[PDB]
Amino acid sequence: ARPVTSPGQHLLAPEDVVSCCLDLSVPSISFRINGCPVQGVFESFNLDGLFFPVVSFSAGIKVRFLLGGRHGEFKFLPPPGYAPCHEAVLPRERLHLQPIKEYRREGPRGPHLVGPSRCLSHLDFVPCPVDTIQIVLPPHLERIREKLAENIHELWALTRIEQGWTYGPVRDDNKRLHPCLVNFHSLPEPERNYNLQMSGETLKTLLALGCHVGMADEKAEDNLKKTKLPKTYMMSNGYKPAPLDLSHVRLTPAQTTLVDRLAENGHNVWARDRVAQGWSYSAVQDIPARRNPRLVPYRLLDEATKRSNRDSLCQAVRTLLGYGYNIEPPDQEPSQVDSQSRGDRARIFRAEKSYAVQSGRWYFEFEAVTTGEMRVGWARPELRPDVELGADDLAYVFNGHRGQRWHLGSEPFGRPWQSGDVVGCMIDLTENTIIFTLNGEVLMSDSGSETAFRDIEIGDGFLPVCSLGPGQVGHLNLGQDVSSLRFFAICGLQEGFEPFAINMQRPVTTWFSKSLPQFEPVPLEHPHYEVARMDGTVDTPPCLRLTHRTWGSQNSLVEMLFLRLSLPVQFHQHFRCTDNRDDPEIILNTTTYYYSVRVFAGQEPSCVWVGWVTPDYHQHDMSFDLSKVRAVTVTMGDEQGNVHSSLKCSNCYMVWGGDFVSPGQQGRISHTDLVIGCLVDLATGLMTFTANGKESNTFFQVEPNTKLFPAVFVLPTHQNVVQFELGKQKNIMPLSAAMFLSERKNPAPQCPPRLEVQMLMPVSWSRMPNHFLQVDTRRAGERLGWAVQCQEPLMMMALHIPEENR
Amino acid sequence: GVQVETISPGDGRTFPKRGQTCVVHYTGMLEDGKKFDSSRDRNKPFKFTLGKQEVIRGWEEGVAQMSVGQRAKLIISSDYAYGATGHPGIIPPHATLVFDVELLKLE
Amino acid sequence: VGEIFIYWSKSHNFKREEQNFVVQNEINNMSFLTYSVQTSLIVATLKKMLPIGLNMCAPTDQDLIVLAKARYALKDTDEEVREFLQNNLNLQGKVEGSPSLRWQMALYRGVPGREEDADDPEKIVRRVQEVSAVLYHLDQTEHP
Amino acid sequence: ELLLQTNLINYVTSIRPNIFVGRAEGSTQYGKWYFEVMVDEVAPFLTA
Ligand SMILES: Nc1ncnc2c1ncn2[C@@H]1O[C@H](COP(=O)(O)OP(=O)(O)OP(=O)(O)O)[C@@H](O)[C@H]1O
Repeated sequence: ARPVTSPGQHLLAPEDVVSCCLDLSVPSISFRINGCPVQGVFESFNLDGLFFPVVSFSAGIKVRFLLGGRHGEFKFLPPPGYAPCHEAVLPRERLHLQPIKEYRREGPRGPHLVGPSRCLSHLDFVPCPVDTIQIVLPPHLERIREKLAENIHELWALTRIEQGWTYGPVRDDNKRLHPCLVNFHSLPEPERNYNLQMSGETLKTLLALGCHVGMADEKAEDNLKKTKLPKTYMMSNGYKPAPLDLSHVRLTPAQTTLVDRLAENGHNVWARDRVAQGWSYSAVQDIPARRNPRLVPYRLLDEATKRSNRDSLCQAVRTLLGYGYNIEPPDQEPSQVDSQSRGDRARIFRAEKSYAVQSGRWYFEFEAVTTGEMRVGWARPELRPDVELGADDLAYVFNGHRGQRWHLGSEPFGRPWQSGDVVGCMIDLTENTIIFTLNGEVLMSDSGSETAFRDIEIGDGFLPVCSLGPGQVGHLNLGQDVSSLRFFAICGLQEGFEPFAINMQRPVTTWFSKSLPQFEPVPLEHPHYEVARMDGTVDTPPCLRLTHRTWGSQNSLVEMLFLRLSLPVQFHQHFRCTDNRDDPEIILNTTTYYYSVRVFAGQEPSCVWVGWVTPDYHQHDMSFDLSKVRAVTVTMGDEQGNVHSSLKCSNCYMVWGGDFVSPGQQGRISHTDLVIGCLVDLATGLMTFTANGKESNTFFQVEPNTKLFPAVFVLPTHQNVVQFELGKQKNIMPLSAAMFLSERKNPAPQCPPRLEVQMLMPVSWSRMPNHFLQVDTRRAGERLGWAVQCQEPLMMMALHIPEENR
Repeated sequence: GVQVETISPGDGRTFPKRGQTCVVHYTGMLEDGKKFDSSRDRNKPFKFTLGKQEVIRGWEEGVAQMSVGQRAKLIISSDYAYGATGHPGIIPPHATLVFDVELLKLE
Repeated sequence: VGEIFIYWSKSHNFKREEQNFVVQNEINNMSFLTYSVQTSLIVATLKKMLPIGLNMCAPTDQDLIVLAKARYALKDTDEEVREFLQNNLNLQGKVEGSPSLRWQMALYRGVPGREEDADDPEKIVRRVQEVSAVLYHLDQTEHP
Repeated sequence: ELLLQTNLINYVTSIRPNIFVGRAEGSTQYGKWYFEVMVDEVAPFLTA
């Protein structure tokens, strides 16, 4: 929190109006309080995602979003050139208020568990049409391209008569009269050439698709008759649309799918041209401002416009078929999104381990609100959050979506559910079996057995578990209210199965797999990575060396690895104002501390990154590079001007090894280790780096009281990857002196047991709160805007880990 | 050096005077951001008479500056606060203290 | 169906004929369900219908079903077991005694008409007799 | 710093309108946006 000066400063109180302005070009974020400027801005922040307005709060408030237009009347005029936010709402969806990444919601029968939500990216708004410019039309295609283009104009004019349009000198929707409707030659030739070229583009894009079209029968062109057009269909100018008619023409299913792609490419190409001109999207059309509702990539475009465009392309495809030219649909080109990992994406909800059952006959239910990918079943207490349910041996689950049973792999079983279907899960530990029922009917394997799994080893017990894929919803009923169970009576009651939570006094606590990367100690049994604590000889300081166990072998895992040291170094509260043997007075007085990293020969310095990370680093990025690092500048100044200060905040302070690799050595594998030393001055707040003794140009400045963890981000390329060297330079203290108070004045390097290497882990278990804040969101009115309210207090006892500031 | 910064406005007219009991809620934090004391946790306003030298000097000046109904942040330097000795067990030696003090009433 | 299954269990010849018939006809019992005792239609039909019969009795009747199965192990005739249960009335399970019976009785009462059912002791005793006999013979069959 | 610390804290939640804006080369979206929030009621200390 950084104080900001504004007239009549005070914590947000009733009747306060806060105006937020975002300029993506600078980029900058600015605020106004009751119309008065707030003397401070955010700038230079990252732009790698989509931005949305947000308000965060605790219990005891009522606020109102004002988004302009009919969704809230602004109390103060927006600054020049700033669009009201209500315009930003996408064509498909209507404006409303949402929570952010909720893993559950309420519902009439109970709480619904929710899987991850698929969210757009800033790139999704960039139209990416396939380029047909390189393509040259076939000679035969040249003959049809022209006449087809004229017929397409005739089709559009004919559609316009249905639109009710009449020829107009100036086109007005209110006027009902259009100048754009004219005989191809009557139409301005630069406008007509645009129609002709566009029809040519459609043949060219068919070529891009790769469909092969050679004109087949001349008689086919003779067979088609242009539909006769009435004077009423004719314009006030009297130009009459003369589209050819082809009732006989029919479209193959592969051809119909082709018509969708062509329309998409056509919408995508039209959007690119408009953007090049300078147009932009807007929910409300503004021609003078070059703002259009249509100007959004095809996929985002609304379904009605999709079908209109598809109808135009379908008619044009049918006209091409009607001439007689045969177009062969191109073979389907494989493409897999592979955007995410299955296990890290799907969220797993399980009961708390203390509820594990080691005996008896137990029952519970899971209703699939959506038909999508979910898994439901029984899991062992030591289940892992990273792994997909059932891929390992710790979970026995059922994935109805495809109709499979999962344990140590997938096997067909049962039938898929539909929306609203209830899966009843039973476990019998007396007989060591697991059973699944769908809507009260036992699910049977192809072999005909009524047990999904048999010969279950009780081991440490079992817990209810469910996994939800992105955009999925499921209602889990552990059966505390036995009357609430739907099919328990139909199946499971007489057989002697007991609802999992039958005699519990409070609802069963649950844990979900939270996909927030966190640093954890490197496991001693990790198959790929090993860390060896090396003692410090006379010539060498203490070290922590990382090696790749499985390098050079099939099944080896190679991916970005983020490592830090378990303890931080904390900068002083107040910053200072403005032989080869260390001198005693200097070494005792110095506030500078040093640690180095040795990249072994054969490991790519271009793949190594070295530096520091603040406690709040949670990025697990396989494509990491220094450009991804979060950063933002907070600038404070006086209202008249004269910026007082500008502070750069980031969570990662590192230098790339490519900077130190010499240009000649680049592209060649060196045989010499690369040593990068990191120096921090706790009193000054200054951070510097050296490479092989030489000083790097990179330097950083941090605010007082900051905590920094030594960190290395590396993509392994050799059996020996990197080594943390905890030593000292002349007249510079070792890291242990900063880390531990008892050693504050001891200059001998050392690595106590507490100091260890931790690796970033994508997912971890987290406990779902038993109660949730009750937030009411509505639309107060067209003038009032949208209303958010939360009145009931809610508190928890928080346990704080001081070193990790978590 | 005690520095006072308004968080919420007060009347601006009523100021504590010597011998007059001040009633407050306060939440105390060390400079680095750890909370050590809070009257709201106890759920009972803290009462003290100005001039009795019973609260610490930073409080004396800060509350003297504040006005009835005002909420403010007081940043109190070490030598105004307990100082070198500190408060054993609670406050470390040479610690600046940040207080969120609201002056409910004067009596 | 229960009486037919009891006849199956009692008569060794009937099992001989069902096995011979299934083998000779080569008919697949699994096809009907979707050679072996489980595949045997005689047993499969009773297994399918058994929940219907158990639905007849009440949770308190379970205590008596246990003793009825014990008598059937003792080989007492059907009427003999009926009279044993007749004289052993107070052995009915007690709702207050165990928590599980509490929620089982909750369900039993919630379903309509079951409270009206079992009002007369004679129907109770006959119902427990029938279910107990069926369960006992199921036990003998499932046993090697 | 050595012992785990405990305290009571308020639960906090966030709310957004489904409005998304970004910048990408060739993007169709507009650059500058504006919105407002009016505070009707606030309880400075509903809890500790
Ligand atoms: N996005 C588009 N893709 C393909 N053809 C288009 C597109 N927009 C318009 N056309 C066609 O281009 C010709 C000229 O456009 P139109 O007559 O609709 O003019 P306008 O109403 O002034 O502009 P617009 O409708 O494009 O905003 C007409 O045949 C129209 O069907």
